[PDB]
Amino acid sequence: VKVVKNKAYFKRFQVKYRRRREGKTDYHARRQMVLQDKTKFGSPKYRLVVRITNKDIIAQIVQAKIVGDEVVMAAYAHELPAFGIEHGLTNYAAAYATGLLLARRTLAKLGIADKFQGAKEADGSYSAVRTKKDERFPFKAILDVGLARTTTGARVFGVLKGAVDGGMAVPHRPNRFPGYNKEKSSLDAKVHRDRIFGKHVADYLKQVKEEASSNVQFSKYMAAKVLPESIEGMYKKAHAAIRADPSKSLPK
Amino acid sequence: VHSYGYKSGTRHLFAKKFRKHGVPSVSTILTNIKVGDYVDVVADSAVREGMPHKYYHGRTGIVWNVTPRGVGVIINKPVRTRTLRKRICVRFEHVRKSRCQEAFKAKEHQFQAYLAAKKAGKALPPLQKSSRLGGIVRPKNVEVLARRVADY
Amino acid sequence: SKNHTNHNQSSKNHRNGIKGPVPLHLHNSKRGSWLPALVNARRVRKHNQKAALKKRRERIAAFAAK
Amino acid sequence: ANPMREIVVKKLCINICVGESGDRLTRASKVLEQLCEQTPVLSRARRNEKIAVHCTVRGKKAEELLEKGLKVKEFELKSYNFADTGSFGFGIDEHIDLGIKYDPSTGIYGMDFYVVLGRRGERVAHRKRKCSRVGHSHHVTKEEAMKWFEKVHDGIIFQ
RNA sequence: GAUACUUUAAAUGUGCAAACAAACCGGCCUUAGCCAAC
RNA sequence: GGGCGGCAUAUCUGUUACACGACAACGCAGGUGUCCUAAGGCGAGCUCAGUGGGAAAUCUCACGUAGAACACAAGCGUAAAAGCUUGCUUGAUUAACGAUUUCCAGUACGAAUCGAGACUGCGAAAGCAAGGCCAGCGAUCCUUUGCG
RNA sequence: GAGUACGACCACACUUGAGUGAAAACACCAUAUCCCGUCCGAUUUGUGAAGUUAAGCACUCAAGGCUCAGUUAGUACUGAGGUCAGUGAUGACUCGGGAACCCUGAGUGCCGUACUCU
Ligand SMILES: [Mg+2]
Ligand SMILES: [Mg+2]
Repeated sequence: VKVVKNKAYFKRFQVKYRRRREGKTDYHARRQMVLQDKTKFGSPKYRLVVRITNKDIIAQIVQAKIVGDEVVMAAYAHELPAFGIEHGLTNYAAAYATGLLLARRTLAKLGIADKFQGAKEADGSYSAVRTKKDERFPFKAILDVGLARTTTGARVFGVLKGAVDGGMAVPHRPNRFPGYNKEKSSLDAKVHRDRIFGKHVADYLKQVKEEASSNVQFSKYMAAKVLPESIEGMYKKAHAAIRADPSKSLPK
Repeated sequence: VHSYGYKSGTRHLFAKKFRKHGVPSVSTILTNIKVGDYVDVVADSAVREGMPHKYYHGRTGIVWNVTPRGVGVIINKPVRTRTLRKRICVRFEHVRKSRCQEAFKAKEHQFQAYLAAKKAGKALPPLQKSSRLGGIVRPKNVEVLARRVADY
Repeated sequence: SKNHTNHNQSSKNHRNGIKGPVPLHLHNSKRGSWLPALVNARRVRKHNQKAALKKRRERIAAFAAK
Repeated sequence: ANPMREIVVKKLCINICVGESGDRLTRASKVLEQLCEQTPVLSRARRNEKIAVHCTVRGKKAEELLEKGLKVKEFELKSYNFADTGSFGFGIDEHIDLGIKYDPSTGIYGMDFYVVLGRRGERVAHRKRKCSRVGHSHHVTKEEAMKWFEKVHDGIIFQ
């Protein structure tokens, strides 16, 4: 049995890109995302990058440059305690809140905060975004999800809806939202609203308490004595808190 | 005589360098090309859309037209007793910005800086001297240059 | 019967010289260019012609005054 | 040592290489379903004809079926059965012998059992994002598979 | 390889430029062009 | 020499060919007049050829820079793909006489490149697609069909 | 002095074998009523936070590779010249240009935007 990785194997070997070897970036998709019309002589174009870790969610607005990407503005789901959310980070409701927080900070920085108020009312409805590609036009960015799989109900789309309701232009169809039915080809705003406000979390929490009454899941809720029938209200209050103080961050 | 196609005899011309395969990069994508710029036309063998004919593979010209994904370039070509100006259309993967005028632009910039300093009254740098003048040479080592028995 | 050679051809081509290319600023037509930019440039040129006519009239009036 | 190195049964695989496309293969497909409670999957040769049936059971069901097969095997196999990279297997010749009530519509089949063993943390080589290779200290040696064979469903290597 | 195909790589070549319809520095006019906007 | 034979008579790849381009011989080694409603278009998932250790061709683990595949000759090119499996589709339609390359007299034909408009396909989106990259084809007059 | 997210150049960054890892983070890890997907909650999708640096990762340390110099060497080859020498193959000379493998010496990533910890 001759060895494979012999002397002649290394001389003819070409290494892949650094981030391809680390398995972080899909360069084929990145090229199509950063590409722009050459007749638009380098006018600004923006990505909404969403990355979900094990214990946090990350969302930033990025413009690409030769020297390296620059971040216009970033928001993290881990600072939502400063607005009134705890014990329930990295879920669909926190995704919605993260998106809305990012949009509010971005419009506030770019100075168009009063215009494009977004949707002060919360609903899992669909409304096609207004774009020149089709009155002052709304600030626009395209969604970047990375290597994540784009299945119906995934949290990347909840993050997206957060910004859309915050008042951003992100082109999209409502085909990957939780309430969508593929065979009938329609969306259920009631179901989407339920997932936005976190009814399923409350149902699971009630079930686990009722079952564990006899003789590790949801341990922090059970320990801190969080009660059902308040989760929707807590999220609804957090939304107003953000729209009042978009920058109130974690202390010190 | 027997076979003369569009890509005939391009075995070594349209090939990638050793251990340098792959596809264009974001630096190529993010490059801005305007009408009136000098560019080099170099065929990228991994794209295969909008590739120029092999005659234009090493030439330099002027951009006359920009489209959403293409560039139009003017390139001189001698035919019999005259030089024609041919207009070729390519994808943006197959061009590069030319550095054929760097020295001239640098000369103009240095002239402007010199004019600014002369008007300001600042002291000018000391001008370089010639290397072909005479002088006294103080040697450190002297040797004997010779052809010896051991040499052969 | 079918001979081919290039023997005297360069000598023939250099008697009246290889002529240089036409300068870039002559024969600089835009036909076949990307359409939207062309359409905008035409409107700008029409406005410029109107301005040139007005400027000539003003110059003539000023000279008549003095 | 560290609790993270506890050897666990990753999965169990059941195979029937019938090699025939007729009704016997389909009856084997029925008995596999009635045995494992999960739908089996067919396998075609490299052609265009199905010639094998197999599964992949994971969990307490896998542990239970492994114990059941080891009962027939009398907890004794051969050392060469163990393989480098940590795994082993065997076969059963009379399917009803595994407590399956005989049905005349089918007959008897020569089932094959295979097992996979490893620690926890091997996800880093089947992940989609940042897929990498496990270190060698974390791997499982053939001697270690043999040693785990004892004191957990103890049996005789009978080398 | 077989038992000349090739990483490396000349000499001789070959394309472009080297301030007077060109290019450099600051106002201003116009566009039913790009950009969230200018 | 001519006859016999053959096609070097349209046409592609590697060589001949001499590091831009061009360059001949009944020079050398090979191809073409077809085939495909998918073997065309797009999105997603996956990794191939092969080697080693196991289990009464198939099942399993590790390695595997492409050593396989891409209708057919050859050369280039390609690895979260341009290969394989799969879902939906008909951009293989129409396209105001736009411009261009190859041959080249800077004529045509065949093939190809960059576009503007309509109507669409696939996709969450940016995008991609007016056949299968590059060989696979044809004047006047006459016949015949569509259109106003 | 570190970490994470997005990155430009794409081996001085790769392959193999070991040791160390403050706090933060990243990650293994627990689970399957709901959205969603499989023969299989393996992969993927949702909801979590008991445990762990064992692995991934980062740093450091020894070999194949890779990168930059030196030698090989004014050698091989080559533009120009002769009523040059030789039967010829070829060779030297005159005015110019000038390598490669092998061998050997050194090192083993670097530069941006945003937010965090000691
Ligand atoms: Mg179109
Ligand atoms: Mg007729």
